[PDB]
Amino acid sequence: GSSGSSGSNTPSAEADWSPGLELHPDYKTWGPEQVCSFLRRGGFEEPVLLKNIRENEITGALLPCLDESRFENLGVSSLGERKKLLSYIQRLVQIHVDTMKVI
Repeated sequence: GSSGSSGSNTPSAEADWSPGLELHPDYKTWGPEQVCSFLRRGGFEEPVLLKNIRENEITGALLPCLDESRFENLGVSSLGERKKLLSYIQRLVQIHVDTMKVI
């Protein structure tokens, strides 16, 4: 077999910590805080979107509860955005509190 590969660029930071490690397993207690970060992981970085999260105390337990119309009121007034967000939150509940667990 073929083995061997040289070539590496210079790093930027060398520490034992990162701005993104993981989140709490109990999304039910994510509150308006974690939720404001969860969306950021999907690609959504809108201020109005994360703003409503604190204005409505939106929590992880409510994430899967909100629907298209809801998101449209939370600031996600976009046919494409919602279409993505809706499917996004789905990837959460489908994993969290699921009979099957995986790292």
